[PDB]
Amino acid sequence: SIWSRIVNFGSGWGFWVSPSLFITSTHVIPQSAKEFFGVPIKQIQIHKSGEFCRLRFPKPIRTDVTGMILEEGAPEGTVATLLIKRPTGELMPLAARMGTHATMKIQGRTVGGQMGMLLTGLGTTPGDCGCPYIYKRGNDYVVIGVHTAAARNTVICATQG
Amino acid sequence: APPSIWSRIVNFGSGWGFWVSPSLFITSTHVIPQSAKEFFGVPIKQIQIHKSGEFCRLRFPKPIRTDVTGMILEEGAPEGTVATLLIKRPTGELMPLAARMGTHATMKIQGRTVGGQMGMLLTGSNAKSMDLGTTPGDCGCPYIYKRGNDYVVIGVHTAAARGGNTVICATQGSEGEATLE
Repeated sequence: SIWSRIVNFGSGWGFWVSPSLFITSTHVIPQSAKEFFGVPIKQIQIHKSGEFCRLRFPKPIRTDVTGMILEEGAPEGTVATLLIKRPTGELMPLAARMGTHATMKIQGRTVGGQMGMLLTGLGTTPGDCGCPYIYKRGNDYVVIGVHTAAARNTVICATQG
Repeated sequence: APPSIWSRIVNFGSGWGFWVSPSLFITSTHVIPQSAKEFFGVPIKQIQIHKSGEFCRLRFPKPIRTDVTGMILEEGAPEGTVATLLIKRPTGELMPLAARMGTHATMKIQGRTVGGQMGMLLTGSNAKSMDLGTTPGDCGCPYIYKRGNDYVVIGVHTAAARGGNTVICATQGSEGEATLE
């Protein structure tokens, strides 16, 4: 049911944080779309902070979901989960130890986010960007960013500005 | 894992099992339909039923699933190997759960002697707190890893701790009540 918040989007995926708030990685946005989820793009408040993209819709879209806590990365050392969906239908949760917060240049673009190391040492692939990183803090799920890059165990979670 | 692996996992009794080859099916002993007269259309007395504790292997006298190629079956994996537990749920989900395979040992579970290999799920900090682990109904799903170009199946899901990441993979040759055929 957390999985139902992860939806194919452009060349990756994105995640419904609340009925009106959808997050994704900026580089996967389909650049020739006129609307997202049936809403003309110019009616959506689309904020890009490097590779972290927030789409705020003018009316609720996913009214079946509750609003989830969204934070800017996690404490260093947190074992988060990257919730990968694949176009075969698989739901592949991967633990990742979160590390340093930084602003980097990746393929010439500025990317604010947090590094992680997958605990598989079973990894990420083209098509996976925009999938969410989450962790559990007490009784609360916390979403901390979106998948943006990985070494060909290092992954990069883009985080809000 | 490729779809040709997933299609080998089918419901069986109160859990699941896995077609290793067209004639060879593995599952967890405790999920098997009790008092069944046939499996997959074959009378029980015509099947070679091997049990090693909670690992159960059914060998059929002719090919059943002629669409599958034969896969290497080994008795667990080396300690430290990262495998995938391929979970299917009755709600339709396909959930590959990464697991680091640990020590081979023999457990006593619900009064039964259950040999196998302990594993640690690598899906989150605490798989159970996050609903990213295993649950009743998941037994018999396979643990599989890739060694070079070859997939290797190492056993079947049999048990897991009520919290945290520990899972138990029952293996061929493991300790427990045994039958040769």
